[PDB]
Amino acid sequence: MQFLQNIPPYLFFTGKGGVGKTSISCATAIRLAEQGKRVLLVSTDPASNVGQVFSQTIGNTIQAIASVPGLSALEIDPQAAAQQYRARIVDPIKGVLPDDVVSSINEQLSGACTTEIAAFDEFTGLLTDASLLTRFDHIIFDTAPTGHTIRLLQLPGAWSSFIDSCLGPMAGLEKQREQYAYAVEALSDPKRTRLVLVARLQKSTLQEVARTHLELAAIGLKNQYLVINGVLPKTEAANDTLAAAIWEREQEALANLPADLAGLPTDTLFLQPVNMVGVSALSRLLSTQRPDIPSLSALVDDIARNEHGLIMLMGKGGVGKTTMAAAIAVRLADMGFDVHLTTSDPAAHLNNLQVSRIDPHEETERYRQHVLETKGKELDEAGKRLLEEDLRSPCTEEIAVFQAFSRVIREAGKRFVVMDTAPTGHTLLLLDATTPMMLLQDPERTKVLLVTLPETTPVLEAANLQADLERAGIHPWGWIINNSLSIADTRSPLLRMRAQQELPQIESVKRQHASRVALVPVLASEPTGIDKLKQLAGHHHHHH
Ligand SMILES: Nc1ncnc2c1ncn2[C@@H]1O[C@H](COP(=O)(O)OP(=O)(O)NP(=O)(O)O)[C@@H](O)[C@H]1O
Ligand SMILES: Nc1ncnc2c1ncn2[C@@H]1O[C@H](COP(=O)(O)OP(=O)(O)O)[C@@H](O)[C@H]1O
Ligand SMILES: [Cl-]
Ligand SMILES: [Cl-]
Ligand SMILES: [Cl-]
Ligand SMILES: [Cl-]
Ligand SMILES: [Mg+2]
Ligand SMILES: [Mg+2]
Repeated sequence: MQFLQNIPPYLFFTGKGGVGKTSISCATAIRLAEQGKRVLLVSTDPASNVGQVFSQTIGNTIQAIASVPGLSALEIDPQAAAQQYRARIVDPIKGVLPDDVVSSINEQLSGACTTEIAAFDEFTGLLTDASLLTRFDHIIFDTAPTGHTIRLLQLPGAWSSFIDSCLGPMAGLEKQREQYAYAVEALSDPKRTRLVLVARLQKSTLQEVARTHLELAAIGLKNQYLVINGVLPKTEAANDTLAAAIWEREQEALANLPADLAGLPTDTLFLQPVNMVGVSALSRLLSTQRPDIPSLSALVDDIARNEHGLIMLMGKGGVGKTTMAAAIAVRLADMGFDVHLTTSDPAAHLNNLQVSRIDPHEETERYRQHVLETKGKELDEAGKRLLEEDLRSPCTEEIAVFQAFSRVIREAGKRFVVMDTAPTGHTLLLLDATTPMMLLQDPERTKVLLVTLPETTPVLEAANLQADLERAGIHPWGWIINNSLSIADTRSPLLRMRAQQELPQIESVKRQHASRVALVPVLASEPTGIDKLKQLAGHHHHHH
């Protein structure tokens, strides 16, 4: 593998939740160890599972991984780090300012952005400690900071300006500006740091990666490698029609890699039978080769009961929000109700369903513009740039799009309104303090659906979203598990072994996460036409 040749002291892996960053990290950690290299593995995942995969406990201290000499691990809890980053700001004014104030400020430091800043604070600590390179040849992280987080800490304005929004965490950095600059310097030095983009052979995921690559490159990380994981081996597309549909779809994308990623050194890893759980299984990865859950139609029949309501589909990026939102809207309309679908991405398209397409790009720009008259007013040029970078945050689009959607939320009364994306609980809370919070919290009026995948990480990320939404008083009405192989028509041995891997995930969702659940299958054909869109739903036998 190219990504394993001549690794510098710092190696970071980046990619969406569940692409296999941690798995690949662990795998590489061993590979390097057995070549006689001293390796430090840094787990940075919310609820780390690296200790488990290595059958031991790890902690905020460097410990040896007895099951593989030459290797050691260290866990950096992001949640714990964020908690203490917030406390480091709030505790000092606790008791000097009123409670409702300390309360608001605390919320201002409970979003994804604070977590990102705090993680960067730990990364910097590691990156700026030479001694480590005295004890190790390689320090591997299973996640990487985003371009946004890097831009923010490299702005002159972040140090010389103050703003009357997610800039709150910035006053939490206690290290000198020089260390943050040193870190960024190390991340941009191809001699010290290699960035590995992890993706899948899915037209869509590649689009996101190509994007991350440009952002990180412009910033300075030009030592990048592409690792396409979970690829389906042709020696499987034989016999079973499903596997065949897939294998092509990938060979298709694989062959049409977005332009930007083309010039990137690339390696592909194979879809494995069982989800790794040991040195043996992990090592394999680097080589060269039905549940009792109702159909989506069942969820829709119960959403149809009231004959009206706001249907909001939520979840992480790529889990299929827009597709579930179109399937539901299409089904509701064919059941005879006036349905108004709202999307934030170009799709397509009886006269019972009307579709509103909003362009997040222009919505975001109207919003950014609006905030630059309000706040930018007395800021100096350096500060305006800090403000424009904060408005480059994930939630800026999130907020802007939600305000565009709100334009129609009014009709949730006469009919059904289906949306394919929503702001986080934290963001809803922020907007509330400044906007139909009451409507959203009402269980009769709104029905929030959480879309996720039958995989370990996507379920955890979804659980966390629900937890956040719950702090805002919104309780998801049901969960939709997408791309399921269990409920899939397949004679393909690997896909069957794969479908069997999903069971505990799907079981978790029904037993511990959702009031209601829907199981959708891996279509094996892009649900582009309302034809295949109607196929996702399945069927619900009428009863009394
Ligand atoms: N059940 C499915 N079977 C096969 N393909 C699917 C399924 N659900 C979604 N997809 C495909 O996966 C892609 C990504 O899902 P999509 O519905 O766009 O995501 P989303 O979560 O709205 N995206 P984003 O708004 O970008 O986070 C689409 O191109 C789909 O056709
Ligand atoms: N090529 C692959 N084939 C089969 N399973 C994989 C592959 N890559 C990862 N997985 C399995 O998938 C989940 C995806 O997870 P993971 O590495 O934890 O990463 P992350 O969330 O950091 O991207 C795990 O349950 C894992 O053991
Ligand atoms: Cl945030
Ligand atoms: Cl935040
Ligand atoms: Cl941020
Ligand atoms: Cl019925
Ligand atoms: Mg991970
Ligand atoms: Mg979408």
